[PDB]
Amino acid sequence: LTPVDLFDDRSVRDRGFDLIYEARDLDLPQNVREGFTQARASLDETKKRVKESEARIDADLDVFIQKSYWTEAREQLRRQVGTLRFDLNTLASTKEKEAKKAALGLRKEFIQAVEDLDFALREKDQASAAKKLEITKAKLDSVLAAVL
Amino acid sequence: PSYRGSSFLDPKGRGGSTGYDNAVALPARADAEELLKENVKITKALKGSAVFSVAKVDPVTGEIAGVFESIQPSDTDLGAKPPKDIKVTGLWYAQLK
Amino acid sequence: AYGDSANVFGKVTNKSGFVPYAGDGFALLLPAKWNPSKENDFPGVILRYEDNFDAVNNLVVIAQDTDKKAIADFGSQDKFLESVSYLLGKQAYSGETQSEGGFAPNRVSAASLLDVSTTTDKKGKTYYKYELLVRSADGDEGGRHQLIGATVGSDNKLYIIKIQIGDKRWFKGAKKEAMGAFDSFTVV
Amino acid sequence: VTLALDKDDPAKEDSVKGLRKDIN
Amino acid sequence: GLPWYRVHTVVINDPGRLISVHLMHTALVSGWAGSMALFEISVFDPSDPVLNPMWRQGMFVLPFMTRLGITQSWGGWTISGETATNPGIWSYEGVAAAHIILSGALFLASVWHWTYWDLELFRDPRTGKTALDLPKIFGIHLFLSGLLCFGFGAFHVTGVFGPGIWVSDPYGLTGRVQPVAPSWGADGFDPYNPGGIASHHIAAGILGVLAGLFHLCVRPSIRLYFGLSMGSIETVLSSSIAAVFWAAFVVAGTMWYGSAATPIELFGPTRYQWDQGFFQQEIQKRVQASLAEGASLSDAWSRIPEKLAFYDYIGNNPAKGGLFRTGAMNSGDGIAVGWLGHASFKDQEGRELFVRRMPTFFETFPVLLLDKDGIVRADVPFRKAESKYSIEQVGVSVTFYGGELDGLTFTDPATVKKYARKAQLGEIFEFDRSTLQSDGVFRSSPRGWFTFGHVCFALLFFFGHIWHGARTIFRDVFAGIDDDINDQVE
Amino acid sequence: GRDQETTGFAWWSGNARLINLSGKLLGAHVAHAGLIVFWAGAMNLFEVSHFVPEKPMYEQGLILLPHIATLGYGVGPGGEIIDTFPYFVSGVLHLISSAVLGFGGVYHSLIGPETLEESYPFFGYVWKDKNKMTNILGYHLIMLGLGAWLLVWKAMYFGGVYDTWAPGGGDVRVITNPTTNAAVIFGYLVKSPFGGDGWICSVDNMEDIIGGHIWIGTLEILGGIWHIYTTPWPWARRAFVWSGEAYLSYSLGAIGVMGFIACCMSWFNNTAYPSEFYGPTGPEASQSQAFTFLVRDQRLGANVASAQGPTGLGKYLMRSPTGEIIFGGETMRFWDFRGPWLEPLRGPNGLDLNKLKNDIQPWQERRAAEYMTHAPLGSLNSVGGVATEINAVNFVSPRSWLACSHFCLGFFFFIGHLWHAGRARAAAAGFEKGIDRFDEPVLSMRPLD
Ligand code: CLA
Ligand code: CLA
Ligand code: CLA
Ligand code: CLA
Ligand code: CLA
Ligand code: CLA
Ligand code: CLA
Ligand SMILES: CC1=C(/C=C/C(C)=C/C=C/C(C)=C/C=C/C=C(C)/C=C/C=C(C)/C=C/C2=C(C)CCCC2(C)C)C(C)(C)CCC1
Ligand SMILES: [Cl-]
Repeated sequence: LTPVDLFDDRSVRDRGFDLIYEARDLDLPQNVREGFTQARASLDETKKRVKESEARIDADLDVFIQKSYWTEAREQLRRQVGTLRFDLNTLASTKEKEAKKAALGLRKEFIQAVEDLDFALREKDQASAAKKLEITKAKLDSVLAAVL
Repeated sequence: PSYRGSSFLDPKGRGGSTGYDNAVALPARADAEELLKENVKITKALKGSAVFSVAKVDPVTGEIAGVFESIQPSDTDLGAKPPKDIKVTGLWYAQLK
Repeated sequence: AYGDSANVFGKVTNKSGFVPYAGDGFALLLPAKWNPSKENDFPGVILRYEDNFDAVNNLVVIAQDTDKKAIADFGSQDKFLESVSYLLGKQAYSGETQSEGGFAPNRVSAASLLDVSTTTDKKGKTYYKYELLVRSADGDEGGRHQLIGATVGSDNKLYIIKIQIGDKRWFKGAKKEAMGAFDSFTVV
Repeated sequence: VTLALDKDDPAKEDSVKGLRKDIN
Repeated sequence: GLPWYRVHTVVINDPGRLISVHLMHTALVSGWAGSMALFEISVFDPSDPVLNPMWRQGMFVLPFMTRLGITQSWGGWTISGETATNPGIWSYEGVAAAHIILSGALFLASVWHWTYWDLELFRDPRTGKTALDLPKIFGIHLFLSGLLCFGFGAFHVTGVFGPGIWVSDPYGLTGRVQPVAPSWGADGFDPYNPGGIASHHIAAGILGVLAGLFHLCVRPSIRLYFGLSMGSIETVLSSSIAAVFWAAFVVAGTMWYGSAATPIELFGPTRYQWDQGFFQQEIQKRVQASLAEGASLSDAWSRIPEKLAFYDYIGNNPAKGGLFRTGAMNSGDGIAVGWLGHASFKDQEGRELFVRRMPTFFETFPVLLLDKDGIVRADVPFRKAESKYSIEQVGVSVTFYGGELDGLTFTDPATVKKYARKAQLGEIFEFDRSTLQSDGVFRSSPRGWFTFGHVCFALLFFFGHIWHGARTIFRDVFAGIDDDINDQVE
Repeated sequence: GRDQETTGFAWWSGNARLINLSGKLLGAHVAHAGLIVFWAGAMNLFEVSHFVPEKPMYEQGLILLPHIATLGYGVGPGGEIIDTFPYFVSGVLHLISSAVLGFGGVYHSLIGPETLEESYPFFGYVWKDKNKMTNILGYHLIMLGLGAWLLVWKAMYFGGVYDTWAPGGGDVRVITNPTTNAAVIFGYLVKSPFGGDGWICSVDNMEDIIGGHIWIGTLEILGGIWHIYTTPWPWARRAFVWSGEAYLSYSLGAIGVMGFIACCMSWFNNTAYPSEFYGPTGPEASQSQAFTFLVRDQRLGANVASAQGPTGLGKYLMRSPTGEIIFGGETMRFWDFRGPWLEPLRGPNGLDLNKLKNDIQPWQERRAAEYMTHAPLGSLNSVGGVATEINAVNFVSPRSWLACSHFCLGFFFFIGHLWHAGRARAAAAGFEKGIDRFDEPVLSMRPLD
């Protein structure tokens, strides 16, 4: 008969462990539970992920297109990019009211470029998806030169 | 490894880590000559041998494939039947990057 | 049969979800839906309440007499838990296994320390508070959360609280009952 | 060491020794 | 013609064929009694009356012969465990033959009354039709009943002329057939007093004679003639079926609860003796009688009879059985051979431990080892992944005292778990699953089988009372109701 | 009003008195259509008044607000509710229109003509007139067809609808390219209903939904014009009963299937019934649990690929019966689940564990942990766990209310089909009152049947 064994896991909560426990207690608001309050309260964490989102777009999405990996390019545009709509509203809701319409107007057309890139990646049209991506990166730089 | 885990339970509810360790529905012959299949549920892992043979190299993409041949034990029913030898052949594939 | 009026249209007396308790030398706020268990798991148990719903959710206090006056005299917090490692139980299965998944060989249970602290109270005595998640090979309750806290009182006696909550009940609201009981533990 | 009453309490507890005179 | 369920009602009109058809049933009942007693003698094993008695072997009607004095056999053996030097004519085989000889005599009498059905006795005078004087016929048979009742009570039970009944001690150890004295105080209604049985049949026998003399002479009332439908042979059937399920609830009730008319050396212990710790308390009463006078453990547990430790066992409990677990109690767990000792449990802190016994409800029951004060200290856990009451860590050793394993200690955590799971079943015994090829799961005693039949019969005879009481009160409307019966509404 | 002996119908079947009373039957329907709009107004404003923004929409017992949220009124990215006033306008415009429908329903039931045959010949109808019945059938298909174009115009032109599969998370998306391919649109209809197909309950994107409503909009405008300018052909005279109770029974069997379809639609689909608004599906919450303990135990130092379960199949990742790397456990039955939080982790060959050991996103484990504690099991008094659970939370999923109500309504309207189709076929045959007792047709048959 042997005792149980311990493991030094006191730093997993520092990294990522207590994150699914915040999303399961029904005493917090859902904006605290879904991660929406924490994104609005800290501007730099959105400014980290938005610069990370263009690192997944400007460099990581064309590579799946010349090799025609469609289901790895459909979901490249949804995995870490899957917060970018919520992020580009928080970075645009820190501006002047005539600067916010300039921000949300540029943000609206970048949405229309990604949703057109998604449909290009949906019918597997490589000649269109390689063309819709260069439009998408140009509308991406227009938003990020406005909200940050 | 053992085909069932240690917390696997047989139809009479006994097993290695969880379980009764005896035949509880037969209370007079609960522990008896049948200790081979109630008293220890053996979860000892065995060993198998495999032979790989690289058949094709695509070095410009770093991709190699071939044919494999393995022989391994089957299953011991947590230590209740003798395990049998199974020869598995077929193909394989990898990416050298 | 003493005649006291029924509480028609009356104010409640306890919506806190906690009952204040006073044993011998300690005081804590028990989870109000828990009831006393007549079990002595360990040498030194004073009280041991368990949940009415399942007996995995429980707490226990342990008062060992000791020769030392401060909790720092037991060494550091890492060297303290290895001495009091009997709180997590013993693996009664000394069988050999490599087919359980997410464990070392021959281990069907693996405790994982997740948090330590060194908090104190208004008297000055520091505590050694712990937070573990003990997983098993069958993985009942999705694991078991352990809330160990220990101190030595003013009578050279080691008071150890251990709140055990199954992980299935942990995200479903037994964290509020356990942490509220765990923070309320004060040894006078 | 053990009375015959508190040997039949931890073994059966339905015992006719343990049930009668149990007002103490 | 008649349906299949109505064929026996050809006998309701003629009393001569009613004699002949009760004689054939009486020939079959005593023909069963001798044939079952021949079957039970041919399979009874009289070798060990201490640890393989008659209720352990599935003997059903042999404890009824032994209850009223028949203790000896034409094979030499007895029940108390000695050789019969003169078996006499009233052996078990003499009585098994006396019922078969009576079965053929009642058979021939039934053939006589079937052919000679048209006797002049059955036709009443001056009407000439077949009639029975059921108030006086009852007065005859109640007079004979109280005459046999007083005869059985004053002579057979009391030992004035007959042998007597079975009387034992409270603990089923020293039991014989000896005469009893009648007890006429309040003590005669304690049903564990055998003296109240003799005092019953004298007092109920005398009153049954005096009541019989009433019903011989005093004709009934006319208002109570019609209201109980006395002129029908079926209003006596309904009231008799009412009499025999009342009796069968009392008879199966006293068999199940135990009485002086149901000894435990004949029928086995009751389920309320395992539940209430009846033999366990006495086994502890005799150990503490020896540890207080000054003695060792192993010298005190040797002084307990091996028969007393066998009553303290869950396999001899009549409520640990099954409806289709058929046969002897020896077919379940084996023939008991020897008492294997008294398992005493100690842990590594030198503290005694006591196995929580299996309650009578539980088919399976977890083994728990409690201390003196009643707190669980060790168990055989179901989850062994992180245990805190395992026998391996607590360090439970088991020592025996008396029996076949006297002075022997087991510290092996596999061996201790085997005897901890036998100690919840009671005292520890050694069986043999090879002599009868035993299944491994317990059976019920004849005390449980008798009770099962005689409540299922007492409940089905409630319906037969309901049917035959309804056919007398509603005799005129049995074939249907009248055409103008619409006057019963407003 | 009307009584029994002038009709032959008791009080408990007295709406059957106005079968051949065209105007009273019109006021019966318009007043009933007032009630559907009144409930939709009243229960909308009840749900707007009891909406709490610091709680999910599916936690609050809201079944009508997720329908307006799926259209994209007042929702933000990720299912966040921006404002509640678009849900308030939908409640009032039904609650005010219910008085208008309630007025003419009360009008034609009390004051308006009993039969509008001789005075208003355009609206008059006899049930056996097969031209006029198809004429009214054609008028309402054009109303259903133009109603189906309202969903297409609102998705293509009027702000868009909520796409839960949108890149960047779910928000409102203008559906610029609806799928008008007949092989795709009519491929759902001929698909099997079983596992991996789900007939039309697996429609996985909004482009098939909006493009399918183009098809159902044009075919009902064309099929309405077809029935206005035609009468039923002689083979259709041969097959149908042409009474008013028959036409009811035809509608009852059609609508009882539709209750069964919307039962399995709201239970399984998460595209037209987005999980941000309706909560997780049955498959979604069970797959969310295996995903939650896979991320819980990677961080506690365990190879979830090489982790063997107690049965030997794989505790976290196993293989589908067609060969896809799926989640292990009893949730192997829901391996054909697709979700917008899960599909970013899924490659061709099932789930991609290289993508799943390194690229689990923090928003995915936010959302999948939400779905595990909001599984569609509850109780009838809205407790919210398995049947072995204490009174802690207050939750039954809307999917659990929408499926259970519409199986029961779908079951009774199949019973209403069997009632009225049996009766109308027998009442047209003449023997719905009973056997004639003079010519009983069994008595003219050969015995030993
Ligand atoms: C006079 C002849 C005679 C004698 C001496 C015996 C003797 C015996 N028989 Mg046999 N038997 C006989 C005739 C006889 N039998 C006949 C004719 C039949 C066929 C009906 C049987 C059928 C029979 C069976 C089936 C069995 C026996 C058994 C026995 C033995 C035990 C009897 C016992 O415990 O019964 C107990 C008797 C009673 C409890 C009597 C019940 C009567 C109730 C209580 C009276 C209620 C009605 C009463 C009128 C109420 C009014 C009372 C008052 C007011 C007057 C014993 C050796 C048993 C045995 O072991 O044999 C193998 C057994 O199982 N006998
Ligand atoms: C009230 C009557 C009664 C009672 C209590 C007993 C009691 C007993 N008898 Mg005896 N026995 C009786 C009448 C009775 N007997 C009669 C009338 C006969 C002549 C047939 C026998 C012949 C007899 C023999 C030959 C043996 C016993 C044995 C036994 C013992 C075991 C009981 C057992 O296995 O039950 C079995 C109980 C059941 C199976 C439950 C019955 C439930 C119903 C009746 C089933 C019927 C349902 C269905 C319609 C049947 C169709 C199924 C089909 C496949 C057959 C027990 C002490 C045995 C023993 O231990 O002897 C030493 C033994 O070997 N008995
Ligand atoms: C002392 C008991 C007793 C007696 C003498 C009678 C006598 C009678 N009953 Mg009544 N009856 C009784 C008990 C009794 N019954 C009970 C307990 C019930 C409840 C089940 C009934 C229910 C009953 C009904 C519902 C009816 C009768 C009828 C009859 C008459 C014809 C019976 C016949 O033809 O059977 C013929 C039977 C057979 C041909 C085969 C029966 C086989 C079954 C399965 C039993 C197997 C026999 C078995 C070996 C014996 C064990 C019996 C056990 C008690 C020891 C007759 C007057 C009928 C009546 O009044 O007619 C107008 C009638 O309709 N009886
Ligand atoms: C959706 C439910 C519904 C509807 C619309 C109708 C409608 C109708 N029924 Mg039916 N009925 C129903 C349910 C319904 N019924 C139920 C559940 C039963 C069983 C109890 C019946 C039993 C029944 C019988 C037995 C009969 C009818 C008849 C009628 C018709 C004449 C009504 C009349 O003269 O009442 C007069 C009654 C009143 C004027 C009482 C006041 C009720 C008013 C209308 C309430 C309006 C309140 C509302 C808030 C007003 C809003 C106004 C607006 C400006 C906002 C009418 C078209 C009759 C028929 O067939 O006619 C030929 C008939 O004989 N009904
Ligand atoms: C059919 C569609 C439908 C659906 C899916 C729901 C679903 C829901 N409603 Mg809504 N509701 C509906 C119709 C519906 N309701 C109708 C028709 C009304 C008007 C009465 C309402 C009015 C309403 C209010 C006012 C509220 C809800 C609420 C709720 C929630 C919880 C309901 C609950 O606890 O029920 C409990 C379960 C039942 C009541 C069982 C119903 C079974 C019925 C009564 C049949 C019983 C059979 C019986 C024998 C037949 C009776 C007749 C017989 C005696 C002759 C849930 C989201 C609550 C909520 O969450 O608000 C935010 C709330 O407050 N609903
Ligand atoms: C509310 C809708 C509705 C209703 C009630 C009717 C009612 C009618 N139509 Mg009209 N129709 C409609 C919509 C409707 N139509 C629309 C929208 C269109 C345009 C597509 C048409 C075009 C149309 C034509 C062209 C004709 C009718 C005809 C008819 C009549 C007989 C139909 C029949 O027996 O089908 C019976 C159906 C079958 C025998 C087909 C077999 C069905 C099985 C189940 C297989 C179906 C496979 C199919 C691909 C669907 C698969 C999915 C399914 C399992 C759910 C009847 C008056 C006929 C008529 O007399 O009109 C003058 C006729 O010729 N209809
Ligand atoms: C839109 C559908 C529809 C329409 C227009 C009709 C119309 C008609 N039906 Mg039909 N019927 C339907 C659906 C429909 N029915 C369904 C679904 C069923 C199965 C349950 C029936 C079963 C049915 C029977 C059995 C009968 C009719 C009859 C009638 C006629 C008069 C009914 C009346 O006055 O009600 C009067 C209304 C009442 C007496 C009140 C009943 C209320 C019940 C108890 C339900 C209460 C509501 C409750 C909340 C629902 C709980 C269930 C929930 C859990 C889903 C009329 C032609 C009758 C007739 O004359 O045949 C031609 C007749 O005998 N119907
Ligand atoms: C002629 C003669 C003779 C002979 C006799 C004999 C031989 C007899 C026998 C008899 C017998 C041999 C009998 C038997 C009987 C039996 C019975 C009668 C049985 C029955 C059974 C039953 C009744 C059952 C029932 C049941 C069932 C069905 C099942 C279970 C349950 C019950 C129990 C209910 C001599 C030579 C002596 C001489 C004189 C004359
Ligand atoms: Cl699972």
